Amino acid sequence: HHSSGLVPRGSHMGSIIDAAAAAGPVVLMETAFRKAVESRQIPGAVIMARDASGNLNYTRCFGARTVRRDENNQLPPLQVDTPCRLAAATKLLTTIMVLQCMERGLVDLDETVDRLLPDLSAMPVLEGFDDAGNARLRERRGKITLRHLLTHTSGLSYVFLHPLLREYMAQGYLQSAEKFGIQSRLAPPAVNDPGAEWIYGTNLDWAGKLVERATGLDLEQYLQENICAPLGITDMTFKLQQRPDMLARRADQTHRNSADGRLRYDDSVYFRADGEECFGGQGVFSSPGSYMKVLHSLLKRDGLLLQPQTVDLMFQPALEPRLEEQMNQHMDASPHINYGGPMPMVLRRSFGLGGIIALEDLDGENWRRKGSLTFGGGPNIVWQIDPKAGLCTLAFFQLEPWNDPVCRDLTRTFEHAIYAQYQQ
Ligand SMILES: C[C@H]1C=C2C=C[C@H](C)[C@H](CC[C@@H](O)C[C@@H](O)CC(=O)O)[C@H]2[C@@H](O)C1
Repeated sequence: HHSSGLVPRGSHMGSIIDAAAAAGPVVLMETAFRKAVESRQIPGAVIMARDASGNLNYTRCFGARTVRRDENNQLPPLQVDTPCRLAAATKLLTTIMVLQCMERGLVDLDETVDRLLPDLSAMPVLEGFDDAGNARLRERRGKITLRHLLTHTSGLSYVFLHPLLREYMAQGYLQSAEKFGIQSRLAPPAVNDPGAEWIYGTNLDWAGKLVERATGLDLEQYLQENICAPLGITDMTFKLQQRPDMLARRADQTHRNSADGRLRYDDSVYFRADGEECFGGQGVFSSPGSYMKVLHSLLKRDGLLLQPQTVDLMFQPALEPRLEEQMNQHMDASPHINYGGPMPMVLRRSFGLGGIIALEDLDGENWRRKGSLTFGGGPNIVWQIDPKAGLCTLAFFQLEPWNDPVCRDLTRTFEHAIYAQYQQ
């Protein structure tokens, strides 16, 4: 029988295997993250999941915030409070700032942009190039509204994505615009008329300008007063170079080389120069912890950033049938871009305000539900908010390029496990 004064534990091999039950989905998933760091497939990752009740408050950090060894020859850890490059995960923040302007009566979503953005309204549409080889520009048909900007239906694209714009740069129309190695996000012409199609573009850079002009504040100040302050965030900024405490702790960017699949240090412009102006499309540096505070507040509908009914607006399908059909066609045919990250390659989607909306359950009752909102950022950052499931999640890496198979697979494994164990 048992030893006097001591707790009755397992006393031989058979009864020690029994005393602890088998490994659940979350434990197994954590092992997969640890192995991916151990085998040098990723530098590191932070994964986080929350529900509204507080019963789910899960944060795990794996690996390093860089591939460069520090002053003690160690690889410093990626932490929940490590300042990271958000890239397009900034777009959700800028969307929130716009909606706050709407709430305070500074703007109307269906108002034309001409009043606050006459510089955008004046820009032509690039229709193509004649056989002579010169640019064929024309006047826009219809007006861009704020809701066009928030839903990426304005006609704006990104130079690095659209062939017409790539040829536009090639012909030498966009050389004088850039500063400190970062491209002038505002110079290129539009490639369609507003309302014509869903096109991923510089819409939130323009929406950020609109906020600055409507409020009389620069985006950094507006961010601090209206997103950071009410959530107690002190770690979220457009102006990393002016925050020496964040600078000393920041993640380095890592890039996976096409050839040998090896990880290398990525010495890119965004970490050694702020520029002068805040870009609402891609400019924010923040910790995963601070970002989760935003997601969680939206999930809770706690009124700290926006009124519950304004938040509900973000999750409503914004596109009419023709646009919804065209967006789905484009996304299904573009797995090389993969806007939806871990989501199935073929899925019925729409766009809300702030991200892609799933119009059907991803896998019945096993994973994300209809009505869930999602987007991401370049360095394999993925966020989602799932009101019907009562969960929000984020997977933060600092690894380019976007849509890295190892990161996507780990992200899927993380979400699947959390849903399997904790979705209510
Ligand atoms: C929401 C997702 C949509 C995207 C659409 C097209 C691209 C692949 C995005 C990532 C581009 C990024 O990894 C590289 C670019 O920033 C390079 C450049 O701007 O010169 C991606 C990310 O923004 C995340």
